[PDB]
Amino acid sequence: KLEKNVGLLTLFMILAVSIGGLTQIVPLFFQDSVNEPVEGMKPYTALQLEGRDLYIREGCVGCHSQMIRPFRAETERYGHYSVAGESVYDHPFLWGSKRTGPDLARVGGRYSDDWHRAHLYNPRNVVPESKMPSYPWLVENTLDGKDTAKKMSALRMLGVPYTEEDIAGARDSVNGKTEMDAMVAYLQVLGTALTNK
Amino acid sequence: TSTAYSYKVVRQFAIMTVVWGIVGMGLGVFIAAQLAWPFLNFDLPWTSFGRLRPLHTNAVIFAFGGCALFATSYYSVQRTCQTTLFAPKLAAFTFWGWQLVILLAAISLPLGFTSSKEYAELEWPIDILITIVWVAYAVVFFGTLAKRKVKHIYVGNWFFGAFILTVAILHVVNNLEIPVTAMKSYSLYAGATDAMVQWWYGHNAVGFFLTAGFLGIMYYFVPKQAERPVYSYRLSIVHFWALITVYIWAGPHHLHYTALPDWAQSLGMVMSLILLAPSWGGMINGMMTLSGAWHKLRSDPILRFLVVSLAFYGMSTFEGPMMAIKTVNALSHYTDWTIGHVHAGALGWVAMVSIGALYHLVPKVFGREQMHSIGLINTHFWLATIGTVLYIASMWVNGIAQGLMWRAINDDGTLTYSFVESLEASHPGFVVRMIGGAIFFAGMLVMAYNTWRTVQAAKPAEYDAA
Amino acid sequence: MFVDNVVLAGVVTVGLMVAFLAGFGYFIW
Amino acid sequence: MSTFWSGYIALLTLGTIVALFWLIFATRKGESAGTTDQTMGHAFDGIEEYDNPLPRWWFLLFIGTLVFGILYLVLYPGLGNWKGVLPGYEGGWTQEKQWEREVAQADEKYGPIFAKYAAMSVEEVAQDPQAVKMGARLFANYCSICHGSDAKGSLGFPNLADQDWRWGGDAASIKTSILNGRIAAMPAWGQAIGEEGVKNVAAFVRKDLAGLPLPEGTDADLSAGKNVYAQTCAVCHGQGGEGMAALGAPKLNSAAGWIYGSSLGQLQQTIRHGRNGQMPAQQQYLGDDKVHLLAAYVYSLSQ
Ligand code: HEC
Ligand code: HEC
Ligand code: HEC
Ligand code: HEM
Ligand code: HEM
Ligand SMILES: [Ca+2]
Ligand SMILES: [Ca+2]
Ligand SMILES: [Cu+2]
Repeated sequence: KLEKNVGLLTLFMILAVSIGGLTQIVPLFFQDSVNEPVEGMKPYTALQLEGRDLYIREGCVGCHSQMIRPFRAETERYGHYSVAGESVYDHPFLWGSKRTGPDLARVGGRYSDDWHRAHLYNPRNVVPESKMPSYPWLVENTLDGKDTAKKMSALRMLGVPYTEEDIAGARDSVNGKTEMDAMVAYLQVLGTALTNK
Repeated sequence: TSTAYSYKVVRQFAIMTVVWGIVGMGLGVFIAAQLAWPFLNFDLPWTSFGRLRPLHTNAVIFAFGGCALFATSYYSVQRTCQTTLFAPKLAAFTFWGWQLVILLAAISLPLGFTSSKEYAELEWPIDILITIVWVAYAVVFFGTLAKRKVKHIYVGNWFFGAFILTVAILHVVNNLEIPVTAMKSYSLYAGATDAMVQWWYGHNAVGFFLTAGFLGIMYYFVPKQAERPVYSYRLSIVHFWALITVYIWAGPHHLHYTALPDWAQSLGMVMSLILLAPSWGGMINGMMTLSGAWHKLRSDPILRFLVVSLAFYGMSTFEGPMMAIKTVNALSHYTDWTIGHVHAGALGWVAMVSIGALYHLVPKVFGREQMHSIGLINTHFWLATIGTVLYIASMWVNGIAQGLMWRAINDDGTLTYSFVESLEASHPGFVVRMIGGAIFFAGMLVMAYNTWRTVQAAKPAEYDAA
Repeated sequence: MFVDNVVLAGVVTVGLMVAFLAGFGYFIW
Repeated sequence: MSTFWSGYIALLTLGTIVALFWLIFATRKGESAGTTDQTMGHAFDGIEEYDNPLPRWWFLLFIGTLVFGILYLVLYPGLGNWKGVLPGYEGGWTQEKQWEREVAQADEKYGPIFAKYAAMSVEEVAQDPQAVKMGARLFANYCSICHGSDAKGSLGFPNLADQDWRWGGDAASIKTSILNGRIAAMPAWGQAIGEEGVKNVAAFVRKDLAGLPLPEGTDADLSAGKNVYAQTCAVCHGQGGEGMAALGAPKLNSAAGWIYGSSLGQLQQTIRHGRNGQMPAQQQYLGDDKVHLLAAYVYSLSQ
């Protein structure tokens, strides 16, 4: 019966519920294709890394995917379909689940820094029918680069091959730059790794 | 002595369930309005959509749904096995603890501290707090089971119990993260692996937090309100174990045609499709229970809530498997359709069933024979139903429109529509959804008023003893 | 409108949801 | 995937399916096969449970789903490293493989149209309406966001519909602009020229070159402005402000084609701190064919 047995029910629950996790997550740890970086690719630069964390804090993922599906129309619209190797150093991954705005997996060098600045400052100003929020504070805020060193150390600990050269003076790579500078820096590297390898 | 049920914690969690319901769904309406009229972002970092969205998410799932789950489980388990809650103070801890969690979310998320992982957005210290509170909750519940009176354990508690354990595992695994500073951590995982851990967690979140746990709710309140016996106990077994095991696999249906390997994607689709059966075993067991007593539906609006709740549950546990088919997801993914599915389940199943459950239990727990006004339970029912349907409809329209327009190719192979054209196409949808959600929210206000009126009546309210 | 395999799959899925809901809905009357 | 992992995945997936079948049947043994209405004797609170049979249809559905799942797995990748046996994809089926077919099929279908156009001169392509419409379709997807949906631009971004061209408006120039991109360089004169110097050339360019009136009471030395212009500006913009397409220096004898505004103040800012407009290269994103059609389209716009 095992209806009357609290520990037996508990045990078979924890057992039954585990199989899918063990069978789907675990083998991925050891699969090469999803752990191999694109050959050309480097880790995010201090400024790019800082800007990615800005992208994270602002909730960008919430309207913007970074994952191009292997369909002809998505290929035509955005570029080469995303590859596992592109997101190998992404702690945490920022594939989307919604596209309120377009996919950003390859905003690459599709736009000028100047455009990105104007548009982030006021999307409606450049794209009148945008539903994107204005992000002007990015201009008013300055990175001090205090924690960049720590961040990169942590990511290296997590596998990202940051050099000692990278961590040393990751601060002065960032200090004095504006948050907008960092966001733009991040956006301009997206998907570039693949198309110049 | 002490052979009087501990109704204190249930009382607190009930009231707070209505409160966070209001706050969360309010947030929902607001960000919907932001999607319609971006000026409502107010050029402020803490009120912009990107930051408020996960607040809506967490408030509505973990605060609203969460508190619903606490109140319901603490009431239900106690009666369904006939003893006072194990370690009642520890239950009180789980209350104030959970409240502290929600408040920490409310402060931290608009402040910008987010993991960026969906339904796991709170940073590591809050994840530690959550883990602690949850462990305590587990101890209270499974303890209450362990000191029951009857030999058998009601299936409602199979679902509750399961939900508790697997949510704990889920939460701990998916929030493994190196702390960098006070409110900033990096995920243990990256890329495809992180995606898979994320949606194993993500789906099994609605799978056990919003499905299993609420199936527990259904299994107590549907038979208790209808005063009919539960149909098909065998089904309870099958549908429970099959659901509990198959649902975990459903992770990859989120990551269809992504960088996630094909094999995993497929495993997810196949098992998502298998999942159709158990899921429906739930609504069958719920509805066929009402057979004969359907005349009560015109009589009792609480029962209305529970039943219609099951309707939407089945509908979304059908829609889900369908959208878990790669070719369908090929269109659905990234579109408002996902959101439509979401709120079909969210408003129509979770919200409805927890509403009904509260309308049932709140009088009881407040030493009172019934709600203040049954009429307002009916008007609530209609507001909430109309709202849900409007929401669903607008999101199907928008979603199909989007998928279609995005992939629309001309006779010469070129893309038919700019993304901005699709965006513009979606605005009517955004507004209709804003109104539907608004209406549902209004219903929640009606509930708040009603509940309040009944809450007024007795300061000593310890009725029920058995 | 533009019609593809995928668009058709989506449309009949939504239609099936309308059918399931309609059937259930009138089934409750 | 190492074989060990492939095996591990398959064995667990199959074991779970087998287990599922075992479960449905084992649950099914003493089946009334009828609504029955019996109840079991233990009460939870109010609630009691009928010992009822699984609905035959629900049973059927469940089984059918598992069968479909086995069929899918056999047809498609999923268990381990097992490759799909599905017909028509050699060596099995993968999303990437599927993608290659859709593109290849598309290339076979549409390739001639592109090919047909490629032989034709850019000026020839503009003549064909069919081509223009195709080009426009391309324009909206890739070019609209900067240059406007009407191709008439905005502040910072050229109006491609008008008759004013910064880098030249011949086919070859336009195509070059799109293909290789363009970066302009107005240097900054603030420090070099002095603030008063800035005010003066600004006034001169606005009034004397561009034929725009000056704001009431703005005593700028227009003579100074003129001299400054001749000394420095005329080198790139030409004297009299014809402008030089070679440098992408726009004409200054008409505000019509100006992308940074025409107000005295805006002119002052342009002059004081310079400008560096960028037209991103499309050679990489769109390729020669698309770019060719787009050059045709933009060319067509102005006639
Ligand atoms: C949802 C409420 C929005 C949030 C939050 C963000 N974006 Fe967005 N973005 C949105 C829309 C509706 C559009 C299309 C119209 C437009 O403004 O272009 C966009 C577009 C972008 C683009 C241009 C992408 C392209 O055309 O290829 C970029 C580079 C982009 N968005 C950046 C961005 C960042 C850094 C933001 C997070 C703070 C972000 N967006 C948030 C709607 C939404
Ligand atoms: C925004 C991020 C850019 C995109 C995308 C496109 N264009 Fe553009 N273009 C842009 C600027 C800022 C300028 C001015 C450059 C300068 O001198 O400051 C331009 C210019 C052109 C020109 C030349 C116009 C002239 O007067 O000679 C052409 C022919 C051109 N642009 C057309 C074009 C097309 C077909 C592209 C879409 C893929 C397109 N542009 C995109 C801004 C940007
Ligand atoms: C040398 C080449 C330089 C010099 C010495 C000057 N200019 Fe001019 N200018 C130049 C380019 C390549 C461009 C295009 C800039 C861009 O599109 O990003 C310009 C543009 C201007 C404008 C703006 C026209 C518009 O609004 O679109 C003005 C007002 C301007 N330039 C005037 C100007 C004057 C007064 C200066 C002489 C000291 C002058 N320029 C010098 C190229 C160059
Ligand atoms: C058998 C049951 C179910 C299955 C197989 C299923 C499947 C799916 C699928 C295929 C998606 C689309 C994912 C994407 O394309 O991005 C999705 C999204 C979602 N569904 Fe369900 N669904 C089921 C039941 C439910 C129920 C009852 C709810 C009630 C709340 C629910 C809540 C959600 C949520 C919150 C998302 C969004 C996840 C995200 O943000 O990407 N699901 N589900
Ligand atoms: C009552 C009125 C509600 C309104 C108006 C509303 C509105 C919204 C809006 C506008 C979004 C973002 C849509 C987008 O990005 O396209 C959203 C997301 C979401 N809402 Fe609500 N909501 C409401 C209630 C609820 C409830 C009760 C739940 C209960 C679980 C819920 C769960 C969610 C979830 C899980 C998401 C994320 C979907 C995803 O990530 O794909 N909502 N809601
Ligand atoms: Ca989502
Ligand atoms: Ca978390
Ligand atoms: Cu899911």
